[PDB]
Amino acid sequence: MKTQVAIIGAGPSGLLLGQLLHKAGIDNVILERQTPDYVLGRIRAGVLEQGMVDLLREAGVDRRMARDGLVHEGVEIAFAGQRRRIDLKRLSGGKTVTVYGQTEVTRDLMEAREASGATTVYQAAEVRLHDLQGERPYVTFERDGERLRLDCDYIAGCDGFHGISRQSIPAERLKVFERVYPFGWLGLLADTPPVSHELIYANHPRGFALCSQRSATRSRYYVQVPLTEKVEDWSDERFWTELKARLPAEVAEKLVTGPSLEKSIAPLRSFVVEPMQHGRLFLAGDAAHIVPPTGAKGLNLAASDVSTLYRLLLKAYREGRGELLERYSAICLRRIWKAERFSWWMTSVLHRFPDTDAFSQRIQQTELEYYLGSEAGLATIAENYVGLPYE
Amino acid sequence: MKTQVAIIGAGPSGLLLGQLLHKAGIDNVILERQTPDYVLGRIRAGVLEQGMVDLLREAGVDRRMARDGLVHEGVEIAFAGQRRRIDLKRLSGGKTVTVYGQTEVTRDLMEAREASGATTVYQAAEVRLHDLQGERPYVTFERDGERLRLDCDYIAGCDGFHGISRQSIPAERLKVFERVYPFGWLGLLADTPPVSHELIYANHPRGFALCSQRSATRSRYYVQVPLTEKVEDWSDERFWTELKARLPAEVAEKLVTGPSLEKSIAPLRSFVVEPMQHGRLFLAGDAAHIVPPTGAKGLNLAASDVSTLYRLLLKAYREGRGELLERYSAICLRRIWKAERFSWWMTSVLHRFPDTDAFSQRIQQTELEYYLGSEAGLATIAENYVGLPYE
Ligand SMILES: Cc1cc2nc3c(=O)[nH]c(=O)nc-3n(C[C@H](O)[C@H](O)[C@H](O)COP(=O)(O)OP(=O)(O)OC[C@H]3O[C@@H](n4cnc5c(N)ncnc54)[C@H](O)[C@@H]3O)c2cc1C
Ligand SMILES: Cc1cc2nc3c(=O)[nH]c(=O)nc-3n(C[C@H](O)[C@H](O)[C@H](O)COP(=O)(O)OP(=O)(O)OC[C@H]3O[C@@H](n4cnc5c(N)ncnc54)[C@H](O)[C@@H]3O)c2cc1C
Ligand SMILES: Nc1ccc(C(=O)O)cc1
Ligand SMILES: Nc1ccc(C(=O)O)cc1
Repeated sequence: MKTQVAIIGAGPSGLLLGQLLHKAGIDNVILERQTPDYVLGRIRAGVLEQGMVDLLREAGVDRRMARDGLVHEGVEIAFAGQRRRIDLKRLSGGKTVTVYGQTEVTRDLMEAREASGATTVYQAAEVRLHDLQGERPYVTFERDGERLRLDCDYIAGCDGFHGISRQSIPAERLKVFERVYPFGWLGLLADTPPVSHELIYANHPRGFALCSQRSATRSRYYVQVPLTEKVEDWSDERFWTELKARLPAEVAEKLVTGPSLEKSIAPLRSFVVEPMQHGRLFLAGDAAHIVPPTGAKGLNLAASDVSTLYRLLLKAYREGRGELLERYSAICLRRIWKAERFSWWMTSVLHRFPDTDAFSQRIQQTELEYYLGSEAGLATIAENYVGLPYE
Repeated sequence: MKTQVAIIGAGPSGLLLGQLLHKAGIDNVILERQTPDYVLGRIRAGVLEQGMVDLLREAGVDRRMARDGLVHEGVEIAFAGQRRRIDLKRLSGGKTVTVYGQTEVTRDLMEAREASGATTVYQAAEVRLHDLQGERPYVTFERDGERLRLDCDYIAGCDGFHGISRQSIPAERLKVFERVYPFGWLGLLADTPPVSHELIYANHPRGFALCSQRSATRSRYYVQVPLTEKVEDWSDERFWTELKARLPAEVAEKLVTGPSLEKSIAPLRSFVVEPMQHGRLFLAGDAAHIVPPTGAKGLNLAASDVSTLYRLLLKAYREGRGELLERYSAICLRRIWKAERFSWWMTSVLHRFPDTDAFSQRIQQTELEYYLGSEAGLATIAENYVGLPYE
């Protein structure tokens, strides 16, 4: 077969890039290793920046989001006896964030693609990239037991952290920066009403807790746990008792608990690779960088990479300005690093770290007291949270 | 002898407290271990907050400062190829800082005290504090070979990091928080014109450098050095070559070098003790807390402790409200911790740390890029730098 842009991975990055390209007349083929419902089983993200919201509207897939997504104007941080609200809308100059599940976003894009007629090959096994530096790169995969070859101009690696794309660039060409945190997030999805109309991030002596939601009758909760814990040790009862123990007395008593629909432990990590391209291969989303969940940047960074990649490919295809594609990494890395910094800061001020001396505990508490009590401090949290502008 | 308030230490904290008290009619006696010129030989501080400036005016010793001190409206930070100015005056809401040497401040207070006739015992050896919890505490010291006893109501320990005051409080009553940095500052004082009309803080791959001044024909420079260096290894030539190597090409070429009047290495440290009092003993300045030089808070924090102590003693003496003195530590610790946080942040973003991984280097660079490029970020640096309000 033959196409213009081959896309590896049908997660939100790939589907979003694919929809944008298709709408603009640039033919693309998506290759996914798993099945549609496997992809649709991943819970993940819940908070989206306004830029991603506008990107979905531009990809023409915002009907359901516009109807079901919730617009939040503030977030709360609870620490050592108090609860503080950050009015994002006034502190950021009128910007907000939208709560709409990643499963939903993926679902909406899958429907949109399924309808357009654009090619998508699920269960594409053994994907391999070839001739990344020639004028005609190609991808080979196995459908059942037949290995097919797909010819293209460019390849977008949107295959997540464990994808084949990043592995296909000569190790010597990339420079990796990584930080692994000594803890993970145990999340729990329940069909219960959320405890607040806005999220609650809480720093507690027992560790971090987060009160989120998916809708008015569906909540998503998290608690910081050691990397040595296995989800089978955490019953529903245990989770609720623990969550309650870490929240303000008045919040815990309003909490409506219930059986879990999903429970899992996600480990925290920071990861950036430089550069994000190689020949005719460009990496996007989790294939190029990972941020700890704390700042809600992962999917949002994937969206800005995709936005940049899409717009540079548009110029190359319709305007014949293929030289602009060399600028991909420079543009993306600027936003990536700023987002990585915010995610790291949030992670360090809200979590309980092992083997922390009295001094560093005091500095962690004061960081919160200063940023949450200063007009200039609240503003730095706010603009970063709502999302820094796309360049 | 007998007095109302006995003051241990004739550094700026003690002399300032002493002058304020004297002016208000509260008799005080200062006890200094060294000689007047020993105290006057310490170079130290150069930057003063507006609050300290107003405290000096209130102590009635601001003539020379008002004439010789320099008012700075901005500071510069140079990092990885660039130089950025922080306009403190507009970003802080009209506030500024004054450059007037600590030697000068001390000199002016010594003259003021010498003139008023208030008691000061230099070369008071073997100072010991007694009955800190009774109604009548007393201090004993040796003048020559005679041990005298001084009776008082309260004792202000303004004796610096190595004073006898802090050591006199039962170890079990105090909680210490300390952080020692793996480097020191090698400073050099020269009778040369400063390289800029405003300070330049520089982060360089070889380490930190700082371009300060004392007047238009006197400069003070610093460079970060390992704790293993001895000043005898650092000749004048070597210092200048090193300083030059760490500054922007355009700044280094304007530099007017010259022989040093003073050269010394100060090690960096963070130190706070809780509480700051015990019975009739109250600690102030370096006796209670130490901050790394980077944020220029040391002397400024000593000034706010003294301001609080003075005003609570006024109420106790003239208004008979001695119960208010129990609030000393609570009031002071609030400002202390905020200042400690700022000093720690400045120290970590401007210095080169040993055994730093690629990720943390990248985060350090991005912290600068974000705070120096954001209106909200610049403001957090500015208000903290000019000084947070006295409570
Ligand atoms: C607990 C948690 C909470 C989070 N919270 C938020 C939030 O509130 N907001 C936010 O912005 N971010 C959040 N994130 C992150 C977000 O989930 C990810 O950044 C986002 O999924 C990345 O999308 P992606 O398309 O790059 O990759 P993925 O979702 O990983 O999809 C990549 C696709 O690649 C396919 N693939 C893999 N290998 C191959 C191969 N060899 N060939 C073919 N296909 C292959 C995979 O099967 C997968 O379908 C959170 C993440 C977690 C884990
Ligand atoms: C390199 C450097 C740069 C700095 N830069 C700045 C700046 O720009 N701005 C700023 O705010 N801060 C700065 N600081 C800090 C500032 O110098 C100190 O915080 C300030 O000196 C503390 O004043 P103090 O009165 O509490 O103590 P000190 O200056 O230490 O004086 C204490 C007095 O106690 C006396 N004493 C000690 N033991 C006894 C005893 N047993 N009995 C009697 N007397 C005794 C001592 O001899 C001394 O005279 C800097 C410090 C250094 C070292
Ligand atoms: N920071 C985060 C905020 C919200 C969620 C979520 O709703 O899943 C996850 C992370
Ligand atoms: N942060 C600092 C600023 C200035 C000086 C000084 O002038 O000595 C010292 C420290």
